[PDB]
Amino acid sequence: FPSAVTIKSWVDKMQEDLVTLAKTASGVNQLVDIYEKYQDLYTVEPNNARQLVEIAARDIEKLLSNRSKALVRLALEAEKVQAAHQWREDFASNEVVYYNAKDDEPGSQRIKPVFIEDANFGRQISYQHAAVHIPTDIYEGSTIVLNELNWTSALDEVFKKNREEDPSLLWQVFGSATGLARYYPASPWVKIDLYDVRRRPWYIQGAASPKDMLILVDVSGSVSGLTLKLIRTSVSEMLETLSDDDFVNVASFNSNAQDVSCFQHLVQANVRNKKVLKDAVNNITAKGITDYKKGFSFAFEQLLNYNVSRANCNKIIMLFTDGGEERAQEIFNKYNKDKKVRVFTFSVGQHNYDRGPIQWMACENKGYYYEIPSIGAIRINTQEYLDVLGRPMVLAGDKAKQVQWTNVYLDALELGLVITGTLPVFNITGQFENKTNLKNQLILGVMGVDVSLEDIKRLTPRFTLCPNGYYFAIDPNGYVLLHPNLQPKPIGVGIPTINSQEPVTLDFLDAELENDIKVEIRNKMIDGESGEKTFRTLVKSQDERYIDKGNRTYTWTPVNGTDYSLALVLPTYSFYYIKAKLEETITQARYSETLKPDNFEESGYTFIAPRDYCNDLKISDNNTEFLLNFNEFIDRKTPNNPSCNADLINRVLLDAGFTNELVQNYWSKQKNIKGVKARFVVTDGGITRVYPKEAGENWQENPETYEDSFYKRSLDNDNYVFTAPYFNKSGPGAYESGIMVSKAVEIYIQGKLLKPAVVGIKIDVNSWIENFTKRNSDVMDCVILDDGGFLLMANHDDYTNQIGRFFGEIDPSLMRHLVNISVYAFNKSYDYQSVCEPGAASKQSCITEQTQYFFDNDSKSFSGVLDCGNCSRIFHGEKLMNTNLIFIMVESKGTCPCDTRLLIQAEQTSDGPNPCDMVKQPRYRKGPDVCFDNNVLEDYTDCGGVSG
Ligand SMILES: *[C@@H]1O[C@H](CO)[C@@H](O[C@@H]2O[C@H](CO)[C@@H](O[C@@H]3O[C@H](CO)[C@@H](O[C@@H]4O[C@H](CO)[C@@H](O)[C@H](O)[C@H]4NC(C)=O)[C@H](O)[C@H]3NC(C)=O)[C@H](O)[C@H]2NC(C)=O)[C@H](O)[C@H]1NC(C)=O
Ligand SMILES: *[C@@H]1O[C@H](CO)[C@@H](O[C@@H]2O[C@H](CO)[C@@H](O[C@@H]3O[C@H](CO)[C@@H](O)[C@H](O)[C@H]3NC(C)=O)[C@H](O)[C@H]2NC(C)=O)[C@H](O)[C@H]1NC(C)=O
Ligand SMILES: *[C@@H]1O[C@H](CO)[C@@H](O[C@@H]2O[C@H](CO)[C@@H](O)[C@H](O)[C@H]2NC(C)=O)[C@H](O)[C@H]1NC(C)=O
Ligand SMILES: *[C@@H]1O[C@H](CO)[C@@H](O[C@@H]2O[C@H](CO)[C@@H](O)[C@H](O)[C@H]2NC(C)=O)[C@H](O)[C@H]1NC(C)=O
Ligand SMILES: *[C@@H]1O[C@H](CO)[C@@H](O[C@@H]2O[C@H](CO)[C@@H](O)[C@H](O)[C@H]2NC(C)=O)[C@H](O)[C@H]1NC(C)=O
Ligand SMILES: *[C@@H]1O[C@H](CO)[C@@H](O)[C@H](O)[C@H]1NC(C)=O
Ligand SMILES: *[C@@H]1O[C@H](CO)[C@@H](O)[C@H](O)[C@H]1NC(C)=O
Ligand SMILES: [Ca+2]
Repeated sequence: FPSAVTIKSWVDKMQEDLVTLAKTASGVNQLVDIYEKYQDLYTVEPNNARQLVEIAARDIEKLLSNRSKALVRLALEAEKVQAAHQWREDFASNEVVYYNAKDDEPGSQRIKPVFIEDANFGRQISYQHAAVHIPTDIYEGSTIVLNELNWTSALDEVFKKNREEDPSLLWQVFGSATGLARYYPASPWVKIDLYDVRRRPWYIQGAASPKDMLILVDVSGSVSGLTLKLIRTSVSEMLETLSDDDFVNVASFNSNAQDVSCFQHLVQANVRNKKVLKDAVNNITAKGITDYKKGFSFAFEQLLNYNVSRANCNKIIMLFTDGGEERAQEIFNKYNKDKKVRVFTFSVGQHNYDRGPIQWMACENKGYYYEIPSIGAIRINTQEYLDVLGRPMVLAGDKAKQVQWTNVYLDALELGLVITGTLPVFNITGQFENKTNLKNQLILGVMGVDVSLEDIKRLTPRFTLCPNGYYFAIDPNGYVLLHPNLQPKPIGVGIPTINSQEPVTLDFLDAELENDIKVEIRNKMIDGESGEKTFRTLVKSQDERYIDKGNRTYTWTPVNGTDYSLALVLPTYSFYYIKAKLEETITQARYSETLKPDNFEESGYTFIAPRDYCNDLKISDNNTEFLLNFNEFIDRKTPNNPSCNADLINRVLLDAGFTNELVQNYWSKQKNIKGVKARFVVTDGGITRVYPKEAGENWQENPETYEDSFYKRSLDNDNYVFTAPYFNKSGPGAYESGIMVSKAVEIYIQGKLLKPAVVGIKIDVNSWIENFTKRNSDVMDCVILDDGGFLLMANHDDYTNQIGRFFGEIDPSLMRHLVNISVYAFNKSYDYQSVCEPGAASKQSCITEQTQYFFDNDSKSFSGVLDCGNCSRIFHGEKLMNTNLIFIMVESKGTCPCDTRLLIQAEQTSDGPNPCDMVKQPRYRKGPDVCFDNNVLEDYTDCGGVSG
């Protein structure tokens, strides 16, 4: 091949022939003057990070404090009404009136509501009464249910007062310990219905304090058969009652005690850790001699570790067995002489073995005894231990009445991602005399109010910041409360197979790329500190195909109301923004005609961003429909805009004149420029003005400019960015659409560098290959590629048919050597909110690894020898300056008859990372500071064996 000097000269002409075309046709240099000729039409305003985070954090406190006041109002009225209730035994004479949610009966009258449609909720609701959900295995009309349906009727007059005071109030619910849930407003319930209010995460978190469960499983020979698969089901059903604040481990014993999994100590019991225990429990076999002394010694020695992260709270042992004659009093007299550990015992299956020793362990230690004779008793009996664990919480008094917020989860009544407040309700009947204390140690139920994530996202406006700026808040666990990467889909825990139940818990470090600085930031935010940090990091693009570096200025502050912490990611070139200032109406009238669809023939195809201009307008998925309503809204409404905020209206209208000016003044001068398929401009305001109206059919970008991959990618780079096309019918037209070449504009007003908009062209392939010719050879092939290894041209004209495909998919030998020569670095990450086709053993959820490639260093010239084996291939690569393109000079593939394994850049389904070694060095976290257990006044004289 020609020497380096010849290649550099040859590629310099290509650089000078491609940059010039994009520089001139698009008009980036001439758009700055437009933004600099009309300075007095706007003004620049600062974006100070410190106030922005603290303003939003204070607003989040108020929103989370309004619902706290609504919770204490409901808990107070529920307590004082239950005391006044007089227990009855007949209801035929006095029929209770209520609306049953699950319907299309003597002893209880039903209601027929109006069910008008309403916003906020996505269903038909009725603000006149509260609906009741009764589980399908709980019989309405019983004395327990009917009595609960009576005294839980004064709650409706408190439900309306909360809604009238806070019109933005979402579901207010009362989860009763009987089993029925009463929620407001009334709506019909959402195959077979298996919903139980007592098993929901918001109910379990308010019914007891965090725990340190440790399951003991009897895997001796006597449990083989039916009673072994009941034990396996019961243990799995018990693990569903553990949140991320609880730490669990599963062990087994048959003349020898050992763990069922790879953990060997208490683990955080998140979604991934619980799936490992569920997989290991299903693979146990029943054989050997039972030995309770060695099984319990192992359990007691695992609850006394204190070397790892724990909950430092309720320490319980759940023993799943059948029966026996051994009491093991010496183990209990040695390990817990002061009874710091509760023991819960379960007798699974139908058998003739002694249960006396089993019931004895549950009475000496302050626990309970449960019986599971069939598969139908598994669900009820595996959630009743929370009644015992709540005894020290009730005796606490008003100290236990602390509002708690759950993890982000999906609402049962489909409403999106929500978090729920929580407040337990105590049975305080006969409190004046304080004499009964027999059933007053249990909670009546749990109060709860839902807060949608859209409500929180409204308190953190994002349109004043650049498209690369965003807010995010995290729990004191690392889980993000709000984040741009968080999606309303369940997370995956492995590879699915075919033969709302779990929270959407996504860590902050698993939402974006993980750095050493970000780990230090995450720990500081968890502790509840304030600070800032400016650093360089590589940020993934919108489409998981590119990675680019930039400067960020993470600023975080704590939220005083709760344990959350809020941070704002503000990059450079975003500390100032253009705020439109207007005092007339002729400019608005003049700019209104620019967006008329009938004028698109001469003004270009104009898009529009579906933002919240005001509540009267309706956001739709059809831009033409929503644009049509927008243009006949500025005029049909008075310019003062009593209900529409002028900040957003002035923003789009002002850019409607700037962008149209470029179209008319310059883009209208030339209508045919070589092989330019389309000229476009995307701005911060929200209008996109692709000039050829016919070419607008090929535009397949998001109408909202903030969610455009090329917009964010071009902002960081101070050069031209080439966007590779898609492949395999992912988009319409490979050569019928062109190659996008973005370019961000930059202006200086008063010494402040700003990036309002970007422009670009869509160069045709046919007009591009002819320039590259100066061809179908069988000796060597020359192509160009992009900061990611995607093909844009070809020499053999066989790779031309696959423009926009990863380079490693067609010539892995050279591609793999490029990584080894340090020109194309890469980093991999896991995507947990992904959907994939199932395997074999209906697209389920799974973890898919992602790989992105990028330039390693700033070196321009690359050359070397590729030794594929008994061959000699020598290449030469050169970087096209002012862009992200590189040109290589390598021989043909046919010279060396070597075909190595293909290199793939796509979402490959995986199952990692391995949690076996993740628990060895877990991420930093901070547990709750409250703890309620081992109360002296606790009765604990009511186990399940004394009665029987
Ligand atoms: C909050 O706590 C209070 C008390 O602290 C609690 O009110 C008490 O409710 C029970 C019912 O569960 C009342 O018991 C009365 O006396 C006996 C005992 O149950 C009942 O007679 C039979 O009992 C058996 C149980 O073994 C039952 O199967 C049978 O159906 C009953 N009836 C028969 C055989 O005909 C009485 O029926 C029952 N009711 C009376 C006498 O009116 C206590 O008297 C209640 N205590 C007080 C002080 O009122 C209340 O339920 C708790 N809150 C909630 C939500 O449960
Ligand atoms: C448990 O079951 C019953 C279902 O409605 C309710 O009992 C009814 O309570 C009403 C209000 O207390 C009574 O109406 C008034 O009662 C007062 C008694 O102090 C008197 O003025 C009159 O009896 C009556 N007033 C009128 C008719 O103008 C009902 O009489 C009474 N029904 C029966 C059969 O006793 C309970 O309210 C209900 N509990 C809850 C919490 O809703
Ligand atoms: C959360 O509360 C803390 C105090 O508990 C607030 O800290 C204040 O910070 C300002 C700015 O330096 C000081 O002038 C105040 O004196 C501080 N408060 C106190 C009580 O000393 C913090 O601002 C609060 N966070 C938000 C977002 O409002
Ligand atoms: C952590 O676990 C170890 C092992 O169970 C505890 O015991 C120590 O073990 C190491 C290694 O043999 C040595 O330091 C001593 O033999 C043991 N005692 C001490 C005081 O270290 C250990 O106590 C646990 N806790 C800590 C903080 O190490
Ligand atoms: C992203 O990729 C970079 C480059 O491939 C990696 O960071 C490099 O890691 C090696 C090994 O520790 C260091 O010798 C280099 O100095 C690093 N490059 C830097 C810091 O620019 C790593 O895979 C990713 N970078 C992260 C996670 O920060
Ligand atoms: C509710 O919260 C808002 C701020 O989000 C606050 O201004 C208001 O006072 C609170 N209370 C009511 C009744 O609106
Ligand atoms: C699409 O499937 C694979 C994936 O890229 C590709 O190799 C194949 O050639 C494509 N098939 C068609 C018909 O385009
Ligand atoms: Ca046995």
